Formats: sequence, C-alpha cells, structure tokens
Amino acid sequence: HPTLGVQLFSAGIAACLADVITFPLDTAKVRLQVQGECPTSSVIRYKGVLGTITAVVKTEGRMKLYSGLPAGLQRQISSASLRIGLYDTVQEFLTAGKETAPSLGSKILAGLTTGGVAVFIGQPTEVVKVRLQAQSHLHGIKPRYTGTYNAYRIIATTEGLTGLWKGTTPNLMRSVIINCTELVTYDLMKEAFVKNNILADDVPCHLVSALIAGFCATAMSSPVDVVKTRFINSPPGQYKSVPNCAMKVFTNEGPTAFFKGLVPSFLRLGSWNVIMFVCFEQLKRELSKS
Amino acid sequence: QVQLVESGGGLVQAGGSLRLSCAASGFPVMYYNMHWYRQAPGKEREWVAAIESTGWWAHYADSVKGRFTISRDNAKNTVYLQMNSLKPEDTAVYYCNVKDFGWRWEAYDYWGQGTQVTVSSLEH
Ligand SMILES: O=[N+]([O-])c1ccc(O)c([N+](=O)[O-])c1
Repeated sequence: HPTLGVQLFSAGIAACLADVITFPLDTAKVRLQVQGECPTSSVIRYKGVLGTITAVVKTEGRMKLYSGLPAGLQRQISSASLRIGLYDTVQEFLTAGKETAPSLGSKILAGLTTGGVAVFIGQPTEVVKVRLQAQSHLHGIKPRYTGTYNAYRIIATTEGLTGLWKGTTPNLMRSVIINCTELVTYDLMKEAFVKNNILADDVPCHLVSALIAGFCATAMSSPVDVVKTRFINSPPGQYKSVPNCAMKVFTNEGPTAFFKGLVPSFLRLGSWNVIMFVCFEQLKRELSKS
Repeated sequence: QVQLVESGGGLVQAGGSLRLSCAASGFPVMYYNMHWYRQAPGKEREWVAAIESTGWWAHYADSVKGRFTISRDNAKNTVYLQMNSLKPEDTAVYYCNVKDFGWRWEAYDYWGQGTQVTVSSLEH
C-alpha cells in the first residue's frame, strides 16, 4: 500500500510520460479544431490523424508537433498531484461521512470537485499550450509566441494574469461533461454486458466499456472542446463571450464543426489513459518495492 | 427573411474609386461572415472578398488584393467594398453574399440583387 509521496511522484511521472507520448494527437486535434475559423491561402489542409500529423511534420517540422509541450507537462504535474490529493481528501470523506458504498453519485461528486480545482489551477498552462499548438507560419496568422515561457511572459504582460485564465468556464464545462459521461456510460455499458452476460467480466469487458465510454465522453464534450479551443486561442476582442464564439461557429460552419478533431481527441484520451494507467501502476509497485 | 441590398455601383474611369454598400436585413449580421462576389457576362461568378463576423479577418481574391478592401459596420448592418485603381476588367455586377450554414448539411447562399460597376477606358 504505497505512501502518499510515492503516489504523487508516480502519478506525475506517468501523466508526463503519457503526455509526451500522445502530445502529437493533441496538437492534431487543436489544428483540426482551429481549421476553418479563418480562411487560409495555403494549400495545406488537415484531415485525419495521420494526415494532420504528417502535414504538420512536413510543412513545419517534427518539433512543431510538440509545440507547448512544457505547458502540457506543467499541467500534468499540477493535475496529477492535485488529483491524488483531492481524491484522498474528498472520496475518503464521502465514503466515511455516511458509511456507504462508493456509489456512482459519489464518483461524480469527487470527480467534479477534483476536476474543477485542477482546471482552475492549470488553466494558464492550457491557454499557453493551446495557443502554441494552434499557431503556424503557413496560414496568414502571425504567431504571437516563440515558446512556452515567452507565451507566459507576453500573455501576463499584455493581457494581465486574468488573461492567463481565459476559457476557464468552457474548460470547466468540458471537464464536467467528460467526467460524468465516462462514469455513467461505463457503468451502464458494463452492467448491460453483465445483465445479459454478453462478455466475460475479466479485463475485456472493462476494456470494451471504457473504450465505448471514452468515445461517448469525447463526442459529448466535443462541441464544448471546439468552442473552448477557438475561444482560448483567440486574441482579445475577437469573441465577445464564449457563447458568442459558439454561435459564430454554428452560423458559419454548422454542427459538424463542433466535432472537429474528434478522432484525434478520442485517440488522445484512450491512449493517454492506457499509458498513464500502466505506467502509474508500474511506478507505484516499483517505488513500493524497489 | 434575409435581404441583401447592394448600392454604390456606377460608371467610373479606369484608375478610379468606388465604394459599394450592402445593407443587410432579416438576420443577425453580427454572427455571419460576409462575402463579395462579382459576375461579368461570359464569365462565372467570382469570389472577391470575405470579412469575418466582426471584422477580425478579411481575405481577398488575388486579383483585387491591395486595390479592394472589405469593411463592416454591424451597427448599421452594412458591409462595404472600397474599390481603388479600378480597371476595365473590374466591370461586373457585384453581389453581397451571406452563407448561412446553421442546421444544414452545407451552407445556404443568400445573394443581393447586385450593383453594376462599369469601368471605362476612354482617353482625354
Ligand atoms: O486527466 N488528465 O490530467 C489528463 C491529461 C491529459 C490528457 O490527454 C488526458 N486525457 O486525454 O484523458 C487527461
């Protein structure tokens, strides 16, 4: 039974490793999501996961896939440590307050509490990362930043510290949607599998249900995710509000534009969760018995 | 009931200027990108310019860039095409355009009636 320090460090390392491994998927998702917002005179058009990744690699370099990676890693540290700490102090509290089972509702409550605090803590990282991922020299929009820390310094000096928390409420709404949809869909699909006994309750049912629940969460949070990416990436004054950005997306690009980057998003989610789970378990066991 | 009404076209010498207006009505112009097209007889309708919902970006056809500018006043529901150094090749009917995408498979095009712009090549 690992100590708190082992949990914190293993969560940080596993989350950071999954982040560096699956970061090109996130960059592809951001590129697909900001595509269509502004017309481009270049022939470069992003379509698909491999298509977007290869287009970015061949027109901007391999290093452009990891644009904003230090921001992503800082978030991962904050989110992983905060997840462990608040998981303890909130879920133990929920189970011990009335002495009941770890229901679904308690999992929603703890997940939203932890995710809200994590979103607020890591919003500046996420703003910097989205802006660095979205910026390009090919589509007529001048890049604002040279790198992560340049982006921090410029945004803080020319937009205020509040400017580092732009898009906090879309991020929060998306985190709520992902958490609730994953939990509900996973439980429903598993107990649908079992209420029939369609598949064996070993790992494969869990894998299938987590796959389906992750896709369902990605699809449910995709409109919020596209609007969040476009709003956060936007310079001050372009969008009066977040619903203003959503309404412009709807009127000028329609409903399918709310699902841009859906395949990269789902692949990013699934692969990141798998990598972090395996790495986190291995690190916990190793530091528990090194 | 979308209505786009173009005005400001006329007959001008080559190298002259002209400001076209599009009065837009029956929709919330603040959410819609606006476009200027042009069609001359014996040619297809050519996209000229596009402006963002609030004027954040503006893009042009290569044949009109630097000569034509596109502008908005969402308060007056008006879109403007300033046309400078006009050449006889700019003679066409110029059309204001709104692509309403909304709850559709592809965008629906709304057009104005067009304003005719004739550029003369007479010597003095
Ligand atoms: O929970 N997280 O901290 C976190 C980070 C990066 C990610 O890419 C994901 N994800 O896709 O599921 C999750």
